[PDB]
Amino acid sequence: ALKRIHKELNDLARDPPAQCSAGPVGDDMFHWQATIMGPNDSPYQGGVFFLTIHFPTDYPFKPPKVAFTTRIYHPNINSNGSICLDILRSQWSPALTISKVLLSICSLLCDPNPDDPLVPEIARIYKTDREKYNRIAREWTQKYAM
Amino acid sequence: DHIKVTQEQFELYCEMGSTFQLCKICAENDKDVKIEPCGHLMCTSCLTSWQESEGQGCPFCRCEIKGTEPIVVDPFD
Ligand SMILES: [K+]
Ligand SMILES: [Zn+2]
Ligand SMILES: [Zn+2]
Repeated sequence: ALKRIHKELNDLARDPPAQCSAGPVGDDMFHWQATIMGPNDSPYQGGVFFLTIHFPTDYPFKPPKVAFTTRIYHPNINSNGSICLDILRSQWSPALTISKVLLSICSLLCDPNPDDPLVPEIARIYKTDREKYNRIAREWTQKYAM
Repeated sequence: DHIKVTQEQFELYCEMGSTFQLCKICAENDKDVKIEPCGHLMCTSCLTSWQESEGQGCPFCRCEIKGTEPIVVDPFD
């Protein structure tokens, strides 16, 4: 796993993602931190969201574990920061870069998948009153992400 | 079957801080195998580790593997 994690860190230095960064916490190459700027096209706009990334010993044949640190209001992300995203479980492929994972998480912030929710009550609001969902998401961004 | 890195491939990978011939799954071994029909290149132990991990299809696109062709990539230099 080390050689692949090492190339990921180089790849982020060579080609920094837009509005995303990640890198190891201290001396442990298997525990990283990430930051995501709330996409401008979403209710998270203006927010700065922190994440943890844990690489398992069998990475990249198993996905890294990625979770929000920053509290966020979203149908696919629960209060523990767990993220329901297909490429992090059943749709994982070893060739996905950390950069593509982060960009997929940003797309998920722009466009939730409410029919495969982690938080049903939020998904319900997203499917029914979108203006309300947006309102609440902004207030949470403003409260915890700024 | 031998594949020779072109100059433009060499320039591309330099700009990305790597080489064409390096397997991008492990970032350790060079690519020894071509998967069909998709054409994705990787090393054999990565293909093997993928299947050993319960992974499905091609390690890149997860498409059915209809064939595996041994290959050798000759670096540009
Ligand atoms: K390194
Ligand atoms: Zn490999
Ligand atoms: Zn493929």
